[PDB]
Amino acid sequence: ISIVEWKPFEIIILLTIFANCVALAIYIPFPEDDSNATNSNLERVEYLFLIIFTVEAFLKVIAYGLRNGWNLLDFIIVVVGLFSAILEQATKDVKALRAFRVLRPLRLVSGVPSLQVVLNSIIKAMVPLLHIALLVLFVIIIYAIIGLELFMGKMHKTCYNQEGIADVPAEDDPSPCALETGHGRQCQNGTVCKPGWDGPKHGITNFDNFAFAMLTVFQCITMEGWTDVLYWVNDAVGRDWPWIYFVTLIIIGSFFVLNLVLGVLSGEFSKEREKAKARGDFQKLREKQQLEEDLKGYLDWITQAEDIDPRWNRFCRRKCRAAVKSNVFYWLVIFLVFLNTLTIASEHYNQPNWLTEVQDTANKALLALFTAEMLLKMYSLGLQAYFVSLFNRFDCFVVCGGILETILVETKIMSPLGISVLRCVRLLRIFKITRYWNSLSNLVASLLNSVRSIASLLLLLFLFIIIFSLLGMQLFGGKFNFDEMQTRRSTFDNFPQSLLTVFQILTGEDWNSVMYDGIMAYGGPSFPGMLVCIYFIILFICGNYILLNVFLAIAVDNLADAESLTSAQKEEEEEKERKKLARTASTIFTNLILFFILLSSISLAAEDPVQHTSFRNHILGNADYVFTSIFTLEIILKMTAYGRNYFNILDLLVVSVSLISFGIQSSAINVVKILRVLRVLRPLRAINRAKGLKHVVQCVFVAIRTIGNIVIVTTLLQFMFACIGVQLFKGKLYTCSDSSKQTEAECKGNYITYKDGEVDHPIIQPRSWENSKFDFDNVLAAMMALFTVSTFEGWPELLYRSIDSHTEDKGPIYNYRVEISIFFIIYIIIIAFFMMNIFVGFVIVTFQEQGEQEYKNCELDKNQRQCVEYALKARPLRRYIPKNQHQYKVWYVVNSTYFEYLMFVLILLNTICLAMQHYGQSCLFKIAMNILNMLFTGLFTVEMILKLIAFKPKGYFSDPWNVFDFLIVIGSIIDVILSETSITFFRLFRVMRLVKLLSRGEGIRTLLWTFIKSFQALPYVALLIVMLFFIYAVIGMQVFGKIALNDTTEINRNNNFQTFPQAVLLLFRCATGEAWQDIMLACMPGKKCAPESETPCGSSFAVFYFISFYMLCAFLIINLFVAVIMDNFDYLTRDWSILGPHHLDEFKRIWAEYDPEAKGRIKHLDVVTLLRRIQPPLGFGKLCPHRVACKRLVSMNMPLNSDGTVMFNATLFALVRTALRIKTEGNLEQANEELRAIIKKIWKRTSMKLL
Ligand SMILES: CC(C)CCC[C@@H](C)[C@H]1CC[C@H]2[C@@H]3CC=C4C[C@@H](O)CC[C@]4(C)[C@H]3CC[C@]12C
Ligand SMILES: CC(C)CCC[C@@H](C)[C@H]1CC[C@H]2[C@@H]3CC=C4C[C@@H](O)CC[C@]4(C)[C@H]3CC[C@]12C
Ligand SMILES: *[C@@H]1O[C@H](CO)[C@@H](O)[C@H](O)[C@H]1NC(C)=O
Ligand SMILES: [Ca+2]
Repeated sequence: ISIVEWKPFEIIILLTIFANCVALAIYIPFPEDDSNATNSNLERVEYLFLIIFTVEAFLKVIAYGLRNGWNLLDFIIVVVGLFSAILEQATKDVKALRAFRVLRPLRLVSGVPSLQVVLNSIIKAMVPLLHIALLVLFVIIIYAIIGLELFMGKMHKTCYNQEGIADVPAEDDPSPCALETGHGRQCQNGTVCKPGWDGPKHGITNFDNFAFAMLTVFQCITMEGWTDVLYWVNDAVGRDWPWIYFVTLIIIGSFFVLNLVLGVLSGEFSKEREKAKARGDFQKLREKQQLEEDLKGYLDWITQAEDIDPRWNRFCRRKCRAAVKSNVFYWLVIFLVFLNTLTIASEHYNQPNWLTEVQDTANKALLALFTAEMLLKMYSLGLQAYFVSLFNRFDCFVVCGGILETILVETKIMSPLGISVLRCVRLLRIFKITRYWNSLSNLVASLLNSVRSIASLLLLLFLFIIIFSLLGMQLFGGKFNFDEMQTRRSTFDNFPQSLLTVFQILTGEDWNSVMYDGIMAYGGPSFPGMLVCIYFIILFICGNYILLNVFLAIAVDNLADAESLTSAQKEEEEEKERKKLARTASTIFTNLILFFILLSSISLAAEDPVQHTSFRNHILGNADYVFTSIFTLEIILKMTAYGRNYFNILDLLVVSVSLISFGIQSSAINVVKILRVLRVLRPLRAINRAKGLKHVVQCVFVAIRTIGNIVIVTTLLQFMFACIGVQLFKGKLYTCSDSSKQTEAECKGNYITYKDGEVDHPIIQPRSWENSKFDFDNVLAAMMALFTVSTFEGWPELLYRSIDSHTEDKGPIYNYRVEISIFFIIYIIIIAFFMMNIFVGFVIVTFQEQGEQEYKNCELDKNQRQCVEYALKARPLRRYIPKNQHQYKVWYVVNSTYFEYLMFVLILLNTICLAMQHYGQSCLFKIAMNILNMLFTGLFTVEMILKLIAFKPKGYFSDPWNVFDFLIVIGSIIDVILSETSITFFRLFRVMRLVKLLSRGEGIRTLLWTFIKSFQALPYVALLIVMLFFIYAVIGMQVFGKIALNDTTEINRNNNFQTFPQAVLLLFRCATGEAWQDIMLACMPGKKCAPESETPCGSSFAVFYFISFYMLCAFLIINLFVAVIMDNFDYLTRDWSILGPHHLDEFKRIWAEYDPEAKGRIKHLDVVTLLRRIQPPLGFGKLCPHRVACKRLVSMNMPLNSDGTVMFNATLFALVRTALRIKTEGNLEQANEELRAIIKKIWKRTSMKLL
């Protein structure tokens, strides 16, 4: 029967699996056992769909004898299917076994070759990202433990409305409180508050066990809701030290973790590109452009040659080609394109009559001219040369749709279809002549040439989303139905809704709000109930990983291809054209300031925001008189030395700010109020008087010059999508407070609202016709709504508000249109993913081609320079072999090999014992673990005082690791000493022993040490983000921070501008992108400000501030990331198979034990074991040392030394030159003169090394 396994069976089975997938798509879940007829038919169909697979699996086993992989997966799903069918038929378990129906499409996808190839590539790229998966696992442990020690159950009190126990009556957001003698949020006015409260968010988010605090740390690492946890641990424990946790976790675990991932991925992509460029795949596209380029001019030359004549086109063709390409024709077609985009853009909601008439009349008035232009350009270049151009076909489709829309104009449907927008791609005609437009054509060229691979990757990602949506609706289908009044729309009811929810979780936005619903639906916080968070965690991790692997591989590969194609094709432009002649022609003062200016900056930072009269703003009110005169005196001393450069103008302006703001008088409500803000230019004075700062600033400005093209393209697409969305949601996003009214006229007066859906507590509210927070009435409003969508903040609300829109000036209808989610999906895919990852890839490839473009073409490729420099900087190390007999014994006991395993397990059980402190622990449990902790302290002390007598009291302090362990130990015994009696601080050191255990491992140490040395190598890139934070903190503090701390808005006791640290925290929260739009709304003008300050408070500057800050912060962080990545790029792409510094390090570590001191004196017989202990890659394998290896080692000319006086550098260089780059005899002087040409100075230290 192994003859029907041919094509028909394969395609038949693929069709069966596809039909099974669609059957699962339809299935739809119902709350609590309900079902319609479709579910009563699909359960019948999924018996034939099981018999087919059973028949398939029955023949293969007795035909092929299960170990093929995907065959095994098919077998598991089949056997689970039969077991499920038997159980369902015999029981009248359903949840358990209908889940394998999502494993079924996996077996589907493992039938297509070029999807299996893509998955293999993804899995091969996943392998290097395992150390940076271990370090992310050993941070959510070290910080979970710390959270266990600090916030164990401290967040269980809440206001209770003293007058009876009742049930937590305190606003519609129960928040922790304190006992006054405590340090949290007092309920103040009455309302005494007592323990016995589930938790801040139903008990799912709290530091109680090692499970609820190994999820709270994960949420604060994915940055989606870390401020909400910070506030909950803030107003429950105090506001003094809860930030050193929640900011040191995100500047160590969410940026220095997202940095390594990007670096490794970029390195792997570059390495793969270099490995794939050798086959010559770039040549085919390289030869494709010229073959296409040299066709149009060949054809039109042939075309116009026929027109010159040897039937009466003596006035047609002459004014056909020389009139559509006659300059003015173009430059006026551009004018008409601008007219069309103005016509379509100049529309809003509730337009005037004249605008509606004119923008409707001009449509066809321009369409007729452009349709004529079609033909006028058609018979000029003919049909072949017209249709060959890809961009010509774009305008072809645009005009076709324009003359086509007068059929569906009868019943709107597409409305005035947003096709008139898409014509502004012909406004890039003006862009045509702009700098590097012949890379934008190359951009789309590459993105369309690699379209097959792009589509395969996108299809694999889409299949992943589909599978995790089917499983999502199987798990949480019809279970998000609680008695709570609201009807949360992030459910898993249908397939479109499940897809939208999965897409929302995949982009991170509110991924922790669906997780809480999933946990509360499957029981609650418990052992079996709180296990469904695994679904969301795996979804997030895998989705983000695949998003990176798709949208960054596409960007990096295609953009590097385009850049290389440009730099290799426009290069020959000169060598071909310019040869037109070839045929024919043939510090004290600087300190004295850098101190004063920065101290003035910190003086202007620590002011009093909210108060206009105080002592801090009087000490710092009259502080600036020493500064202002000495700052002005610098100009006076320097002015007469000359008679003007650039930064001196900035100096003049920053000093004239004080020179004028001292006086002004008169109108003391303005002008002083802008020069008060204009004092944020004092720090910028230091940019000129400090070298290196100019270097980094100029680098950033040249980066602006490089990425202006991408920025302009992104903003043009923003304008385009805003224009399409205007004709789609123009005024349809209105709603009333009462859902029973759907008209502004009807939505008036009062109506009854019931508290918490209780019919016995009616409260009168007014009726208000309120527009959405982010509407689409005009182009400008859509430009902000789409920006907020692209920031992945608040976009689900916009999606589920626009879904309910049906008609203009009418109320919403539940799920009126679900196909409108495609607009947001396409916008997120194209702008929020493609055009941002293309930005990042452009920066990465630009920084990678710069630098190493130094062209160190003194031969000596990029391994031997490092090998030679390491050979030069080398010496035998120190071993410290102890004397005095018994000291050698103690050192041997310490320096044993299997005692290290004992020392590692004594830490492994220490962390496990420490990480069991739950809440409400049995009294005996605490003391039982306390004595165990004391025993661990005793045993570790024993180890330290055993190492002291072994390594001598000197070497115990040399290695930082032993010093670090000593510091940890001595801070552990005195904790036991104070246990007889601050305390919270001293319980913490054991996590440092844990992080040492983390540090164990060669790969972890190499990666981390290299990245830290790279970060230290560039300290002038962090003093750009620091400057930005300083300037915007001061600006926002002076402008927007005077408002009252109203707990009902997004400005409260924790989020405000009323102090510099709090302003910095607010800017940090906006930088991480938590609620920046909400803070911008809260900074809108008309908010009542503090009564202590003498509703006019607020400003309209909020939009500019909170948009410019976000964009600039993103740019600066990306610049820092790319700088630190490209400083270590040499390590990132190394091909460890070839010789590397690690081999030399291990060679040195083996060699050092044979020399009591550094010296350089060796023995002659140690070579016998040296040739055996060298690694087979570095040296020789398992061959006998007394062989050709020794023969060639002695054959070469060693330096003229004694039997054993050869130095370490000489033999190391001999080994490295025999391993790689072998040369014939007589080339020793060639190496001698080469090492003095490009290599660094030897300082005449190779006198003996010459021979
Ligand atoms: C999605 C891929 C990994 C395949 C599906 C595997 C998962 C989703 C399936 C396979 C085994 C299933 C479990 C098996 C048994 C039961 C016991 C029942 O009283 C509650 C559901 C529960 C606990 C199932 C939940 C879903 C489950 C964990
Ligand atoms: C996401 C896929 C790929 C891998 C992870 C499998 C997930 C879906 C599985 C693994 C463990 C499973 C849980 C194990 C135990 C229980 C308790 C039971 O009373 C209800 C089902 C529930 C809550 C299961 C739900 C499904 C579950 C969370
Ligand atoms: C300010 O707070 C008071 C008391 O909590 C509240 O009544 C009022 O509505 C708040 N105003 C704003 C604008 O938040
Ligand atoms: Ca968010």
